[PDB]
Amino acid sequence: LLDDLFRKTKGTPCIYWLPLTPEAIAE
Amino acid sequence: PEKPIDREKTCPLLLRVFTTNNGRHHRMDEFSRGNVPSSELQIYTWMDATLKELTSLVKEVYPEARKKGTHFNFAIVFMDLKRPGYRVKEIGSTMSGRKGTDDSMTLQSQKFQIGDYLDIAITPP
Amino acid sequence: SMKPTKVHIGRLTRNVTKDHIMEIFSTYGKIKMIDMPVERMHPHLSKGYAYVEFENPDEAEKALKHMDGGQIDGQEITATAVLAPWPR
Repeated sequence: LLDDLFRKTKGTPCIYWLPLTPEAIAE
Repeated sequence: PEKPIDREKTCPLLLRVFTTNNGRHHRMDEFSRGNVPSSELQIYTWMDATLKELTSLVKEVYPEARKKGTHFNFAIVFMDLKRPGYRVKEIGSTMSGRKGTDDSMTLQSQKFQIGDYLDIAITPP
Repeated sequence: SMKPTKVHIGRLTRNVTKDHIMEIFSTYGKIKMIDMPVERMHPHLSKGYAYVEFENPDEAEKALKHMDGGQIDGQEITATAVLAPWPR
């Protein structure tokens, strides 16, 4: 589920990240 | 004043956890210059994680720690720029099969900063 | 009048590496330079920010668009345009 929701780096130690939603950018 | 955390919208933080089985925390010299002790356990969690929640993740990794009576002593290991080095601060404890007054203590309540290590000294019953 | 290509990224956790920044922001364009200063007295640690310079202003705009207020290692980050020569 985490990998469906959030982006994960290949670089280690692995961390998750997430850009603004398309929604959020426009709004 | 705290923000409620939606774990589907807020991405988790990487928590690097170190454990012992003898009731004593790791020495600070094991963390110098970015070194870390053996047996690092990597958890992905959130700032509102409680000691009880973290204890169950640890039991998931070490089933022997499930035995009723097992004591978990939690400490944060953190770089303090004021002294030139890492320091350790004990924050609370839990016990398998008992409800204690630290069960619900959260990381953020302890001013945990992401990247700080968690050190857990575990005492078998 | 020309638009900027360099961006400051703020509020990076102590877990975030220079390679993480390269990997994440390359999503938005070709990176021409990165500067992620380290703690003088503890070089294994960053100061919690980075500058990223892209090849063209459209890319920098895109990065700012998607990541100012975005999240890295469980923490909300800032992204802002920067007009200054590299530090001396």
